[PDB]
Amino acid sequence: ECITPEAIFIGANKQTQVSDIHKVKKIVAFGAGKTIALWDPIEPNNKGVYATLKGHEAEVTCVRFVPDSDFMVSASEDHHVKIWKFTDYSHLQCIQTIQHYSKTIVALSALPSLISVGCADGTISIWRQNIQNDEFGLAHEFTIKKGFFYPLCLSLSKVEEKKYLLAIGGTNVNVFIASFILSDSGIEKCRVVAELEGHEDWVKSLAFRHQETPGDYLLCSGSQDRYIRLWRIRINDLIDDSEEDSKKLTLLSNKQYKFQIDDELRVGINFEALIMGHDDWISSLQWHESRLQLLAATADTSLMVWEPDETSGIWVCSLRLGEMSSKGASTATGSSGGFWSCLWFTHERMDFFLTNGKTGSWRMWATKDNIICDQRLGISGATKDVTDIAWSPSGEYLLATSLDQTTRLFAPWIYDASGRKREIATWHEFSRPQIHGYDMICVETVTDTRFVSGGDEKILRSFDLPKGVAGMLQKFVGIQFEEKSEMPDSATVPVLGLSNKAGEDDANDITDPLSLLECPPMEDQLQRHLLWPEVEKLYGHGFEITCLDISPDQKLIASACRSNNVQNAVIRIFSTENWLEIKPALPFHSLTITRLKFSKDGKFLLSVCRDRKWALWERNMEDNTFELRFKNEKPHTRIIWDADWAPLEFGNVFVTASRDKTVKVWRHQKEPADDYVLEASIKHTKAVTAISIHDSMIREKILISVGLENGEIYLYSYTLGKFELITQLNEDITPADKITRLRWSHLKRNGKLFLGVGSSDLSTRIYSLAYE
Amino acid sequence: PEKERFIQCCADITLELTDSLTSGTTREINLNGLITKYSKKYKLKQQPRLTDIINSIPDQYKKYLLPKLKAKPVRTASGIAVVAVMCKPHRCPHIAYTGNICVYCPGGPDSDFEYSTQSYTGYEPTSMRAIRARYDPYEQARGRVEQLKQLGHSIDKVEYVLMGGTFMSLPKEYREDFIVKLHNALSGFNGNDIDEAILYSQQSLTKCVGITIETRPDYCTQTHLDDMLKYGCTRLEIGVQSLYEDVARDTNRGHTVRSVCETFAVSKDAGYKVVSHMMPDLPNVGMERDIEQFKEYFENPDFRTDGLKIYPTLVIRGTGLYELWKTGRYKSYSANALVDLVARILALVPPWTRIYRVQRDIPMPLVTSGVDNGNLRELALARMKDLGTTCRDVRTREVGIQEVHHKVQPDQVELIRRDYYANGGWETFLSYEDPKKDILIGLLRLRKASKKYTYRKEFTSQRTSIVRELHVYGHQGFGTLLMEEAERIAKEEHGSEKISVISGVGVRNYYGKLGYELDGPYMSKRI
Ligand SMILES: C[C@H]1O[C@@H](n2cnc3c(N)ncnc32)[C@H](O)[C@@H]1O
Ligand code: SF4
Repeated sequence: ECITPEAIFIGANKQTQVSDIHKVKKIVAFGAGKTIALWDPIEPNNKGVYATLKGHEAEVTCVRFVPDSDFMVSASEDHHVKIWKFTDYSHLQCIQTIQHYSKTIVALSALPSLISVGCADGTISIWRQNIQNDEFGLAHEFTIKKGFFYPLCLSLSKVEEKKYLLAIGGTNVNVFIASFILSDSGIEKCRVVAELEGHEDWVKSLAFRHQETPGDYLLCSGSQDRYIRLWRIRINDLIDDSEEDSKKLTLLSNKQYKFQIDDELRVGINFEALIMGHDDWISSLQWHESRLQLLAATADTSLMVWEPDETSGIWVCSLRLGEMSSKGASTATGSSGGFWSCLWFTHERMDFFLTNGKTGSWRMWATKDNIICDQRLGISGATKDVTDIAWSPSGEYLLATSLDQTTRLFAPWIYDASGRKREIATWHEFSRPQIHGYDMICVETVTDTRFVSGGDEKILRSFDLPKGVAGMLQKFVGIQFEEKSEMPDSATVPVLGLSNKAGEDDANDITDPLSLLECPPMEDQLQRHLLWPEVEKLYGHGFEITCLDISPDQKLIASACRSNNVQNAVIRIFSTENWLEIKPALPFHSLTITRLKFSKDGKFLLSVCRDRKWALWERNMEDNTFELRFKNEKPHTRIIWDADWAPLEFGNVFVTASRDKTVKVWRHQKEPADDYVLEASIKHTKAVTAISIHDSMIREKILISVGLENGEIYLYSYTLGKFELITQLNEDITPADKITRLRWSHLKRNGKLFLGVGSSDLSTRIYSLAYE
Repeated sequence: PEKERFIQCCADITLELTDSLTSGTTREINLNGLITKYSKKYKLKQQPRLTDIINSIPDQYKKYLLPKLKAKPVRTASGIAVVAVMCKPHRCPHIAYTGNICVYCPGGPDSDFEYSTQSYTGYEPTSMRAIRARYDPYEQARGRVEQLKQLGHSIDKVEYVLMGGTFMSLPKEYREDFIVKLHNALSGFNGNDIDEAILYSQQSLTKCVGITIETRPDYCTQTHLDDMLKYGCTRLEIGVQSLYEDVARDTNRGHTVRSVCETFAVSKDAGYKVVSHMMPDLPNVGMERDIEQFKEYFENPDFRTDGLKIYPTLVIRGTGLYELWKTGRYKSYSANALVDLVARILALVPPWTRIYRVQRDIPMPLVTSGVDNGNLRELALARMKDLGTTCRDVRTREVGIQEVHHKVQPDQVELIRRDYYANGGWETFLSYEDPKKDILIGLLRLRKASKKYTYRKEFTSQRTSIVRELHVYGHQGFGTLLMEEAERIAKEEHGSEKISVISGVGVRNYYGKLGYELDGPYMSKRI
């Protein structure tokens, strides 16, 4: 097919084990809202996420790659545990679904043909895969205290050939230890054999270490009390007791738990070490492949690496990262509010650390041996629904927003710092214009440098393009801005008020290739000091602004606010020259104006709302005032969502999309009178939400891209009267949730069409279509 | 250097103090002097604090040596750390169906402030904490609890307050998210489902001993009360501001007093505890009617709420009161007059009603006209002493403030029991108190679920007495005594087969050892 997903930008979730890495073929898969997401962090051309395995219905909590197998388990808040198998070398397809537990699944750890599921009702369910077919059968379920211990983290190990341990942490300061054997059709001899004690608070995460020395290994358990405890598991003939007939005076905290697995594997698990001083909780901890180094990812925006002291046999801080000022979802002051789950994998001589940034963006750290560590590129994406996708004036870059209080400027990576164009264009997050304090809704481009946005408030703010991002884009994407270096400097996040100041006086150059960035910007830079200054806010609306559009003349901006009556369902128009408003209103609607469009010719304004009626207003050339020209009464039965303007070449013709599961194309006519009667109509199976039409004509037919409410995107070719289905996008190349915005890129690079998709599945997609 | 010697000075101070305290020996010169004798070798402005040295103790020694500096019961022993958070700014519900907003609420979403929630001015410490957290509950809660931890408190019972406008007028998904986020920032669980969040927070360390949700009388219907009891709410705060219907009418209040009284009855019969707001110096009131309404408030057996909040009317720029104060239509009281009025009002507060607060802490440089100082209760108590009468408020008779302000210790504890009728129900008020010195050591409210107003499926099935509130401040087997006497009362005095206590989700385990089983959102026990 000629349609390929060029870029995907999804934000990671916030759970404690959202992510896990396939080791034998390093591939990081992490949950993101309703879906999972794949990622290669070591691609030669630096691509981020490329496929979102849909199928769940709620937030994906835990994802675990079944070691030494082509399986990965995922757990959803909708009480579903799914098993996924590699079909492609770099893709997976759901094979098995487990619906049970009547509750959320919290902890989920897997071993070859042996997975463990912790249900928040308080149950631990061990599942063993059937020998004959790739399918898991419920092996054994058991509970602890039945009303007091609910699980929080799980991890199990293969102590012997057919014997298995299970360490459960939960709402208890005692780590429970169960052991069992595998009978090739089920498990038996299973019960809680030990309760390791020494913690004082909840046990957040725990993880066994690889048995590189048979008979003994190490198990770490990190608590909420900022402590880590290392326990020494010693199998028989290596238990190494203390001769008790001569009194050695052992302490009670050094009690050794001995138990029989079946009757004969005497295990003598003993506490080994106390790791001190994490300054906050231990959100995620994980061993190393070979070396005896322990990675602790904490909730104090910090991540560090311990190792045994070569001198005293104790543990010290080998490495520490995250000291660059930030606070996860905030950045003004750090201290409790940073790092979620962590992955730790080594390429040739490169210890990559990968970490959730409490903002939907991954963070990389590549270090050579143990000391020199530098940030490599990661990925990003919103954590909440994405609403508006505003293309730059000529498709140069993409402005995105979200219900999460942020807007982000993306662009593809083309020209290296050296100057020569790269091989394949990779899209990266290049600016974060608004770390706002309102539910961002509607953003639209004014020009190459100016852009106007409105979140959840009665006002809407215009921003200029700052020097930093503009120069850096000209370095990387090679954008030509007439060299007009009168643009204001890079801004900051205001420590007072909310209007984005210039940031000239405070920032705590970079555009130059000799600066610290040879690649798209880094997360610290991006969220702290790569903002955009604000020009002006435009009062006038009463309620929260809902829909916004800009006229091609770059003079008048049309805006509406959410309402429930006629006196608030009016539309305002603002003059860009003085940032003030128009004197009258254009009141016909009674409900909230959903989509509002300015025609290719700046004389016709299209409005549509929940009244299921559309309207078209003329414009006075002389006075820049509008008046009613056309209106409709029952163009649809249910609500209408979005209306779009066809290119002027195809004529004065527009289109509406409505929850009748239908779409109607209206072209102007003059036979009995002047109006745009319904020239065409299509009906789908699911409610249609967004529709986008390419500005450019192709072979006497316009390209209309329609988006459904379950995510399935259709591409259509429309001649006069008849609509030709170009294609529909398969389940692999569509978001899993309602589509909120579709916008055809005005640019056409290397003979391809770019389509910007923004869905309610916390994801913005860029699609490439081949049409020469 | 400038500051390094300060860090190493704190370090040696910590190590030496730990070494001294291991065998049980105190310091000599209040370490700051010893700190300086070493760190101010050049006297380069190095000024330590008690918090500074506390943030130096190692974990194993910190958790065991920290409370050996503080001894006030409610401060670190009772440990009900009032941790206030705020919701996103929004417009209060009545504005839609009346035409304009309350005529005295400063700030909001469409005032001169673009950032502060309704009825807030964006200058209180809570507002700066909310904005520096961007109104996100997770950051708010984590930051506040961490600041409390840093300042050396050994907090273990966080009590949440949800200030700001009417929290109950938000889309249900948003409120569910807010409450789950609060409980998650407390316990550490990272889920999203309210049921699981509650179940996890119940076992949690740093118990959520309750949560207060200030609201409006209209938005406290049966379904709303069910919602807030799902959340974990334990005390309600209701705006009243006046018993005279004309004042409520002229203030664009939007809810009749009869509605307030009905809401009081149904909420107190839902097991809650209500604290009401009572504004003096409202327009068209005058001192005579001010005293009249405050004297009726405790005399009408219909309101008689357990808490109170006296908020003298402060006019601030931008409100609906500035366009009425500027014209001179309304003139405020006098400083001496208002102090006297507060004195006389406080003289009438019955022993059970607790005065949670007095005049708002809105900054002086912003108030156009109203209360001058910020220490109104100080002058009120001085004038009370001058007049001879004395205060019976719970907060003015509880042990904790006495041990640090009055410096008086309790030695004549005795059992006292009030028995009044409020909101159509029979409410007992048990306490262990000091009759000679009027010092309240422990208290416990109790209510006979009235047939007229109760609605919970847990209560209408069989006769029930609700332990609406149990509080012990300053051996120490009091909760046990009060609970046993309440059991005796509910078995004989009330004739109730099942007695159930409403409880913050954090403390639900404490009643477990008392033999209570969890029924719905209450900790119940049959008899
Ligand atoms: C938060 C509590 O304070 C009341 N309130 C409203 N406006 C003011 C003001 N200007 N000063 C003091 N209290 C006020 C609210 O009405 C509620 O009763
Ligand atoms: S009077 Fe009540 S409803 Fe009106 S703004 Fe104040 S708190 Fe909100």
